[PDB]
Amino acid sequence: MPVEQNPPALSLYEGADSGLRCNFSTTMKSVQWFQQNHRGRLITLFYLAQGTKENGRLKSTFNSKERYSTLHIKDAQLEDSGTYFCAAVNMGYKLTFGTGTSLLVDPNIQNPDPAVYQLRDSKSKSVCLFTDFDSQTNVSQSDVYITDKCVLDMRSMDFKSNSAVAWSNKSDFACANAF
Amino acid sequence: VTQSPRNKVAVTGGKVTLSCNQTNNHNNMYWYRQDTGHGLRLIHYSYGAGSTEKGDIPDGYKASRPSQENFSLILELATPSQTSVYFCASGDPQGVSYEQYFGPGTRLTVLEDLKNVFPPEVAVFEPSEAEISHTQKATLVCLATGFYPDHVELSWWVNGKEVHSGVCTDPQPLKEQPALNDSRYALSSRLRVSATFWQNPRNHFRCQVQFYGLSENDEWTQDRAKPVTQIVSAEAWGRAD
Repeated sequence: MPVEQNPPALSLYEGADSGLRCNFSTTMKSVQWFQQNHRGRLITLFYLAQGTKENGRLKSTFNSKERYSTLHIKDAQLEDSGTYFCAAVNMGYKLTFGTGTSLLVDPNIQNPDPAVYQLRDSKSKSVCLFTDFDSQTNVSQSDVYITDKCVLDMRSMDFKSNSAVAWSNKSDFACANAF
Repeated sequence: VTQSPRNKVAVTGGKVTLSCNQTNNHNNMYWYRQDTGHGLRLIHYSYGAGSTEKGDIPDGYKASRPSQENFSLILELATPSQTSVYFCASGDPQGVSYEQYFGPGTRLTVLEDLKNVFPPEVAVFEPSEAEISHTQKATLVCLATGFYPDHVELSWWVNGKEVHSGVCTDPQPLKEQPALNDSRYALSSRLRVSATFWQNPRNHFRCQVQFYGLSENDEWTQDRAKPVTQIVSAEAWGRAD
């Protein structure tokens, strides 16, 4: 394809660095890098006609002759999660998009203590919470539902934690046999 | 760059107009659609006021540039394949820069029938005493269920103010019936606070879910409530227990 992005997906830990790559099939006039967060907004990170640019913890390089562009992230923060798009302008002056690199930033869990808790409804359906597991844990799995994990940041305590939820209407469902 | 509407539900065969407005006095305006495995693809563009040009994938769409500021995308006969997120952009060709400036996007859902549109049911689940006793932290869970289409915006409000820490929402909604076409969706979110904050009965917790559904202009003659764009909430007061 005219604009190729590598890797398709990336997992990294908070505080780590990573370099994203973008390769072109033809001579490009310029490159534009974007971050698309969970809110769906396309945020311009860089516009380059040549050379290198810095933007906070990000750095980008464009080399028209060698047909590539890179995007570097230093000291990854949870806010860096999202899809990173590379788009380049051809000699026909049209902006062509890559299919994006999906980046997920994981916390470094200080004291892992995987635990399953039962929560009841505030009103008069049962809910199970799986929490405090390390970021290497993958949450798997008809009348039962299990979500993917998410990281929350209790900034008031400088504390981060992972969690997933399971629920069911079925009578035979218990939190002991949920995750 | 601004776009209107930000969300729209349309029926197969209906007419849809997406509007874009820029205040940059840029000669060029563009309409894209975003789809998984395709990035953003150009539909129509305009190299100046009064004129429009076909992009890479123009079929099924028309464009209108009635002024320097406005660029509209028209779907004369909406089809389900036109369900997508649409982005408008502007660019300045007078200078040397090829940079483009993007709108916030419009989420469009084209359905065969509006009877498949449902707002969420929302419920808040109070913290486990076992979590409180072991960690001196308290996690509340919000569950939004039975909604269609899949886009909602969930937020937590504590003592009448939106909170921006101690929260996380599932990356994607899940299908309540994965085998089924037109399956309704579920989404959960967590709010974690200190045990002493949760235990204070002066503290109020509310989970709010913004749902985007039908508009005022859509016809509705069914028995159940019209599934218009609305906010569905569930709340809980803190308690010592």
